[PDB]
Amino acid sequence: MIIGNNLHVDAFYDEATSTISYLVMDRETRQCALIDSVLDYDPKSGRTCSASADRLVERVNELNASVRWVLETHVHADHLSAAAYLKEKLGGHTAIGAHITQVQKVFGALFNAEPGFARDGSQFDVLLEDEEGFRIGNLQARALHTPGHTPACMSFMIEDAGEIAVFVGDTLFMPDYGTARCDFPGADARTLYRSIRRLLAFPDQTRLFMCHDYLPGGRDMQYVTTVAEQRASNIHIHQGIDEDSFVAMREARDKTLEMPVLILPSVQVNMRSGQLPPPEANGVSYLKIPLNKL
Amino acid sequence: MIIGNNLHVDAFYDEATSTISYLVMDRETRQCALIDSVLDYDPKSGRTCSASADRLVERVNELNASVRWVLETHVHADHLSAAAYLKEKLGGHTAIGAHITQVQKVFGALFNAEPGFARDGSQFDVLLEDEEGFRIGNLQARALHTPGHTPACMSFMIEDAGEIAVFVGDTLFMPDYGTARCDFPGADARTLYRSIRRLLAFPDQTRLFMCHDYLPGGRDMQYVTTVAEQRASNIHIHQGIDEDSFVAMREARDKTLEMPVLILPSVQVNMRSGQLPPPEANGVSYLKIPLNKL
Ligand SMILES: [Fe+3]
Ligand SMILES: [Fe+3]
Repeated sequence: MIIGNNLHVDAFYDEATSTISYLVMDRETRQCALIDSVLDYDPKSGRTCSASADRLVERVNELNASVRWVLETHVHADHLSAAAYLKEKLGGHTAIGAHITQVQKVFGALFNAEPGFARDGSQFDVLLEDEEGFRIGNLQARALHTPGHTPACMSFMIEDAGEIAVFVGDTLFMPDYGTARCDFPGADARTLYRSIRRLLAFPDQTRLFMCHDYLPGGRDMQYVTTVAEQRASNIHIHQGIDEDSFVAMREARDKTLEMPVLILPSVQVNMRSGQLPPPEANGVSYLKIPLNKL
Repeated sequence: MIIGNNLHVDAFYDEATSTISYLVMDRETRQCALIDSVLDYDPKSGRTCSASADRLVERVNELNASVRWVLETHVHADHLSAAAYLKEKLGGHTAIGAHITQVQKVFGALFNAEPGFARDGSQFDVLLEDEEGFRIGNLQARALHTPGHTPACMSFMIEDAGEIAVFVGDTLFMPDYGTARCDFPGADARTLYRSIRRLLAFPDQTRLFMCHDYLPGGRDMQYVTTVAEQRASNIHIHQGIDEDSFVAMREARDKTLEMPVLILPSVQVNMRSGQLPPPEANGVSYLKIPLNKL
């Protein structure tokens, strides 16, 4: 897609985790950003693979690009982040919400992390705050704090000409599927409602890019929608739904949800900015799986 | 099912792992043994459950029976053993093959076991040897060393009158499915062939009890067959199959197999006689998952 004049957006879909990754480039400077990259991982054998990550490396080189930002909307609990691998091969700066510290505090205790594990977000280059601006070449971008799914959820808006594109993360899905879950630690259905209403306050022709697409059909994969479409036909939080009705709906639905397959391996890796836990005496890195907790 | 006159056998099926558990009771003395019990485990949330195990508990009380043995044919790599739970609930003695020490040495290193983990099979009450006899009430049983799937695989032979019943474990499946795999560390296809031939040297009327039934197509669960049926129609190792021809078949097939879903959490638990890893300082037990080492 090309929004406005110089906003270039490439979408990448991982069927295994239903995760949509993004390559966002300024066409004027050929300088780009990578959002929510997927690190392939098999829970059975405990083996990683940069198969999907290399799809981004090829796309960058094909466009003669230059990575400036490696972004993450939130601490993913459904897949492993490939932010560290991409920074090691394409360079740039990693960035995540400032409230990563709250997440690191909780799961730092759940996994009984080694004393060397930082709870200040030292693993991430830049800690973004609400309404904070940052530059992708000539493209003016802003980081928006939109909690609900997690306490540290951020949304990235990028402007070119008069048109706006917002990368919302795990807040809104396609209008036919609804919204994200709020059964994770720190999550809140009432907070999510407010973050979305604030998101839908944007101009109605604002393009919204999704983090997941579970395909309610039937239909193929879709990643882009508009504010006007969401306000009119979202099955969970369209314009007719007030705060109280959403919360009762959202909370009742979360109780009927199963845990993500890779939630325990994902968080302990994504809280380290995509770094594997440090090797033990035998030089082997291990993922700690808490028993009968969570 | 009743073999001979005083041999009572109850089969139990776990849909998730296709595992077949057994309750073997002596009718006269009303004493019994439990073979390959399953401890329900959810890898997504790290939650254990004794729903299947309690089905064994209430079945014993229904028969007003007494548990003397809690057996395991080998260290399972597809499910968690519920031997410890059943021993704390029903009593008795746990027993396993003497070559448990070999698999505790290898996986004791793979999972980097904490200082205190015994690699001599000390966690098990009795270490069984080849052709060693033991008693379930008045029933004379005998343990046979039948490796190939694992270096410590045992088959349990029990006599009544008259007729012979053998619990082969993971060696022979139903004749329409063939044999077990030999890609697991310590396994060998040629030696498995030899173990099976020993088993098929028994009288043709001898009943064989399987450890798994993966349902080729859809024909309901089947756990019992005969030596004559296996010798005549086993798709992998019937009478007309030479040793060299089997090894080439078996080793080629194992290269086309994925790891079991629960292979990493099961082994590190089953090598502790069904006991979970000792809690850390925060009072939480953790399963170590080795990364890129399998
Ligand atoms: Fe998420
Ligand atoms: Fe097995």
